[PDB]
Amino acid sequence: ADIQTERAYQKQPTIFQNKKRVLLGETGKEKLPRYYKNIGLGFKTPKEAIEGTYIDKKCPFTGNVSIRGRILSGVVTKMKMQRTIVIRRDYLHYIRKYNRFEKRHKNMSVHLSPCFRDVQIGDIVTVGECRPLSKTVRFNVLKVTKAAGTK
Amino acid sequence: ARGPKKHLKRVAAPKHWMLDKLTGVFAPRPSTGPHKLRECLPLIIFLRNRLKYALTGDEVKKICMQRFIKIDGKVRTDITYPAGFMDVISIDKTGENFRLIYDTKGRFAVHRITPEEAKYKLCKVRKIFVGTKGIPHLVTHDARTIRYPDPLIKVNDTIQIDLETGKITDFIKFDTGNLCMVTGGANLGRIGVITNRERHPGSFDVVHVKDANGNSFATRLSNIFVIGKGNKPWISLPRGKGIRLTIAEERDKRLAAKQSSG
Amino acid sequence: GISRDNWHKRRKTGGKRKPYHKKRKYELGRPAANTKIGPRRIHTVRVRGGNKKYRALRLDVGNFSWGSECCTRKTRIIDVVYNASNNELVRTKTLVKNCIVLIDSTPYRQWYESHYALPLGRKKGAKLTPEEEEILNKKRSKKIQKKYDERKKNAKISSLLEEQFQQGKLLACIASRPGQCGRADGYVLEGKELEFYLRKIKARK
Amino acid sequence: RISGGNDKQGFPMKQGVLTHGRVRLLLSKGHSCYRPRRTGERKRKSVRGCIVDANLSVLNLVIVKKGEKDIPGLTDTTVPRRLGPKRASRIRKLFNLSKE
Amino acid sequence: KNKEEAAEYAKLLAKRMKEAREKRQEQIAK
RNA sequence: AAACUGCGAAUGGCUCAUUAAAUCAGUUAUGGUUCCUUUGGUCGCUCGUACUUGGAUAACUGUGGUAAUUCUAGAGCUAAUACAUGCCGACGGGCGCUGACCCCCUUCGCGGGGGGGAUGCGUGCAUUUAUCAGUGGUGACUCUAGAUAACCUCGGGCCGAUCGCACGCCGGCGGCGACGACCCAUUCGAACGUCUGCCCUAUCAACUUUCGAUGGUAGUCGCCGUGCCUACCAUGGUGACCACGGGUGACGGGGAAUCAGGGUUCGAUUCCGGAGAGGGAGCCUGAGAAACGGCUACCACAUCCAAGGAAGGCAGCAGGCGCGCAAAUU
RNA sequence: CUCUCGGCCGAAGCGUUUACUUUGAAAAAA
Ligand SMILES: [Mg+2]
Ligand SMILES: [Mg+2]
Ligand SMILES: [Mg+2]
Ligand SMILES: [Mg+2]
Ligand SMILES: [Mg+2]
Ligand SMILES: [Mg+2]
Ligand SMILES: [Mg+2]
Ligand SMILES: [Mg+2]
Ligand SMILES: [Mg+2]
Ligand SMILES: [Mg+2]
Ligand SMILES: [Mg+2]
Ligand SMILES: [Mg+2]
Ligand SMILES: [Mg+2]
Ligand SMILES: [Mg+2]
Ligand SMILES: [Mg+2]
Ligand SMILES: [Mg+2]
Ligand SMILES: [Mg+2]
Ligand SMILES: [Mg+2]
Ligand SMILES: [Mg+2]
Ligand SMILES: [Mg+2]
Ligand SMILES: [Mg+2]
Ligand SMILES: [Mg+2]
Ligand SMILES: [Mg+2]
Ligand SMILES: [Mg+2]
Ligand SMILES: [Mg+2]
Repeated sequence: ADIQTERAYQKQPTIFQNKKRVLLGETGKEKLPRYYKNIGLGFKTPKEAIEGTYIDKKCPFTGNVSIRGRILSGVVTKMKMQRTIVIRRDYLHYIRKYNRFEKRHKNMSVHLSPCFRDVQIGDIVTVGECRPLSKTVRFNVLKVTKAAGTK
Repeated sequence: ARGPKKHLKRVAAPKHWMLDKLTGVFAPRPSTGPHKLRECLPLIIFLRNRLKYALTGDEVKKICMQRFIKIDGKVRTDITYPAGFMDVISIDKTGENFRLIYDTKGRFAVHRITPEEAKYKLCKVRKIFVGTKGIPHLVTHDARTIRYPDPLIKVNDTIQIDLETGKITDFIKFDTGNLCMVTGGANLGRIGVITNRERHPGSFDVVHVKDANGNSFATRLSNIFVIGKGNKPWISLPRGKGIRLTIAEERDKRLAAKQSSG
Repeated sequence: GISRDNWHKRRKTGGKRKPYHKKRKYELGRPAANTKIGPRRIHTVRVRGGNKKYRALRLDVGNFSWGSECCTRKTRIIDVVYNASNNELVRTKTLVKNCIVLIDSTPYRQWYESHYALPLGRKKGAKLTPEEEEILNKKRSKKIQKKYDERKKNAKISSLLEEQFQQGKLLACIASRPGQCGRADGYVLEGKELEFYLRKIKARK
Repeated sequence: RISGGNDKQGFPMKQGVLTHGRVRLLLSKGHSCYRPRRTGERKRKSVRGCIVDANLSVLNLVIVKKGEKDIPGLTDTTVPRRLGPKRASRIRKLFNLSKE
Repeated sequence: KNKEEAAEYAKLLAKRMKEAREKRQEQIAK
């Protein structure tokens, strides 16, 4: 998978990839070291992020983002943007005059890392709050759980 | 509102000052200082409302401008100086020393201390950071930074500071079984032994504390102040020994005192 | 004047937002510092909090780092050859962050010839005028010559950098923000980044 | 030396304005013909240009060299230069004093 | 003041590291 | 007295026009920023005339101009914690690099190994970039500290040319203070965000996107995170769970009236938050205004005028007019 | 609820997730 598709050169800023190498240690390529971080709160780092090659500065595991504040869950409704998806959060709002609830929802645009592959319309995503990534995106997908009847 | 605010409405002042409603529109508005505005006792309130040494604000100013009041061993001529928890107020002309200790009902009590005990104080540690060629630094709840602290001293611990020099003399580690006072919230002013601390990563930690009478109560970690090692406090406690009476037993005690009076 | 507020923008649903206050001073913006190549001209800006931003209008000198050799030197900025954002920036020779620039290679060649005692970027005429013959061959004690011979075993430069040294100009990336700090610093391109930008530059023309 | 003046309506003459008439300038602190009332204030004020013409009330001139005759009440008297030097260095310079 | 504080902290740090090393030795013994 | 310098004038007071997920409320975040002041730390850590430097200007003294203003000009002096300039000292060195040379060792020897070293460049904390290793910390740093190569803006960063009171000791050393200062922390904040919550209306059902609408990459600008703006890409984003549009005799809350229980209505109004200073817009200074008892314009009103010009902003306290059913003392 | 760690307990998960109910904390003054 070629990772150079923009006008600029895509690269993890922390990793230095031009270290001098003698010809005796030139067994193909050096297998460019991968930068990854362990986000806390008991979330495992996907093996894809560790062993991947994608460049994503908004990735919670390989990019420059900090998970802080609220951790929420939603259902994936649309995946038509690049590296970001639209999830749906449903809830019941109480009305005190009638002592009864009404069904409400709100969509949320959340950044989805390339480390989560095979995400389908319908699965559950645990997202975590971060700094503003775009005009409307303030959350990053931290965990993906499949639907109840997946193959 | 452009720029900082300089006034404080009397009804908007913190309730533990015990300010009335009809004396004026405004309140003393504590100056910026080592203690937060909501958690301090301005010098004027203590010197006029509490001790009744002065009748008006001008008399408080006249008292302070003769350099009679010392807060933690230093002369303070600012009448709105924020004096807060564990501060030592010394008046040598009349020869008394007070320590600002929360009462059981969450108010700064007039607590007189001996001059031997007025030479030190206890400070909670807020953070530890290394700077400037690998020199460690401690920051206390009193906004004083101390370089070269003991490597064992960690956050949420308590250090005994010699007021004359400003150096650490000993410390208490934050651990279960150590005596503590609650410095904020519903249980403010209560004294008890730490029983258990539950950690919630990314959120606030809750500390459970058991009184000397067997009562238990929870607080947030930021509301806990280690007072003594084990059951013995390192300072003198106010007349109420940190235990909270319910309104029923308070009424019974008041009635017994009334009956025994005369 | 120039504003950076979020309330003049439409809502995520596409509806218009009616402003509830007029433009505030803390939302201001300022005209761009289209830094050019030329004799140094830098203006200072008094910014929020009373601090200072340095607004570089003209620059001709930068501090660039050869990462593989860890050799940082102050060199002369020559030309702008690539810009990933706009082509008019290359056309007008504007120094911004991440712009590809040609920097003079003389200090790096001097450091290489003084540290490895091996020629770099030299033609085959072999002039080697004095004080360069000395810096390249010299006479040294057995220990010093042994140390230099030990160095020579791991002194091999990539062919692309060797070609650039022959030309006298290296490709570098600007990692600083000239319009904010008044400085055009960066690093000498090498490795796969150098190949990528060489291919991009060739395809651009 | 033509030192300055006022026009037929009292407006002062500025130095850098190359006009025969009057203009309006946004004057700031450090400008002639303006005394700011608060810090950072600038005011738009009318100023007469620097070129001398017939439409002037008064022209301020300074004698830079003296001829052979003496003007009756202009070149005969003297002023006893009140408020002599105050800084020690200026006193030393005035009286050619050494360091000792 | 700087020199005296540095010397005193060097002594205290030496003592603290010695105690930590002794505890590590006790752990490695078990 | 005056005048220069410094500080404040960004609080307070008034009003409720605008404003319909906006404001505001509760809850969280800044590991994404700024912060005068108070408080504590730091302030011989830097190897490079001082027993004290320079030029002005005001007050003041004198000549004035204009019908007119808290308008100002020319001339003669003279100050600084205003403007600038600029050392000594600690200072002996240490530490990186350099490496003329010298010594020991082994090896016949070569050669290898180990030392001492003259001469040169650099050096501290802030700034900008790159690289290396992994004191203290966090749920999580690309955090803190460390090492290295350099940089360090003429519109310059710190490294005291300042004042007062007591006076002393041994020929030099000194105790209290006050001002000032880069940086860190603290206090007072502020500014953006997270989550949930608002009245009527479908005789408003599709809206946004060619002039950013939604997202990606690189940058610009900004105190910073961000379509905030630009270039190039992708075609997205919201909606009968009511989007979008319209209306409101809509500033939002704490609260108020009534009330068996449930509710209905009110909240311009003294506390908190927001907005505005006739309407828009643009700025200076400042730590903090897009400030109006600051300035610059245009629009609407309007004052003095010698007709050339000058000066405005009571939704501050009184008070007047007008409007009205409707509201107090110059 | 149990298998592992530290001094029978303290720790660790996770029992599918909740809604609900009870408690605790944090919640301006008026
Ligand atoms: Mg106000
Ligand atoms: Mg937290
Ligand atoms: Mg600053
Ligand atoms: Mg003044
Ligand atoms: Mg002040
Ligand atoms: Mg001010
Ligand atoms: Mg200070
Ligand atoms: Mg003069
Ligand atoms: Mg960006
Ligand atoms: Mg973008
Ligand atoms: Mg565009
Ligand atoms: Mg209205
Ligand atoms: Mg309402
Ligand atoms: Mg109201
Ligand atoms: Mg109204
Ligand atoms: Mg209000
Ligand atoms: Mg305003
Ligand atoms: Mg009006
Ligand atoms: Mg305005
Ligand atoms: Mg007014
Ligand atoms: Mg005002
Ligand atoms: Mg009025
Ligand atoms: Mg009438
Ligand atoms: Mg009436
Ligand atoms: Mg209440």
